[PDB]
Amino acid sequence: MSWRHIRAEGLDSSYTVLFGKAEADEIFQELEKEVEYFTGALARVQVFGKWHSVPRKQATYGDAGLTYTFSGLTLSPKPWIPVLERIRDHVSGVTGQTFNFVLINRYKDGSDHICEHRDDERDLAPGSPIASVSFGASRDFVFRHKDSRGKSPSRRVAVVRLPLAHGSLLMMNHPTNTHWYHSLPVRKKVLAPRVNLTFRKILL
DNA sequence: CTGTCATCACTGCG
DNA sequence: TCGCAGTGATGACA
Repeated sequence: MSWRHIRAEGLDSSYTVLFGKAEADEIFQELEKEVEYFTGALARVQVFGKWHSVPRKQATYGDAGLTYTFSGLTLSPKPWIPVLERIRDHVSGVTGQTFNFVLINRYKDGSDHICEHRDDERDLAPGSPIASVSFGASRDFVFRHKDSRGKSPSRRVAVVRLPLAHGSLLMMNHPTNTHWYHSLPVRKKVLAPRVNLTFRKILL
């Protein structure tokens, strides 16, 4: 296997194609059958005083007895299902990193997206990495430095762009989520779904 | 309880 | 098609 080291000021991530095509295809099929996504209130978000649907489907799974915060609410993730344990075990076996929680984001096509944000959701263990595993359609991913955002940014730190491919792993290491925001921009020419899994080590 | 800070995705452009 | 500029109610935190 080959790893691409992604490096910039305050940015430390690693990228590899972790699952081969055949295995990644099988995993994607099973995820599409089995993952149960949020409906109702959890699929709505208020932004600048206006209510919208979250522009992607979401779900959480994790170890028994864990709780987390999802927009002002204390929730329990769903118990692990085998396909998720399979993915987690391969990531852990390869990297030596351990996780007890996963957030799943499903992008139905290129019109589903996520805006600039940090995973400084800190139900997280201090300094622990997040493993971002992708299945389905390739989608463009963008890292932007915290001081390079908006109309008149204080600094002009170069944007880091890469596509996240089917079966890929992007390890995001501290302090990436302190100094950088990431996003998945709208790509209208993408017609196929993508499932992204971000494995995390959350506090007990 | 109070005040500062970060936050999320859309519309309406260009 | 892409992406910038402008839009605030709400929770975390000390």
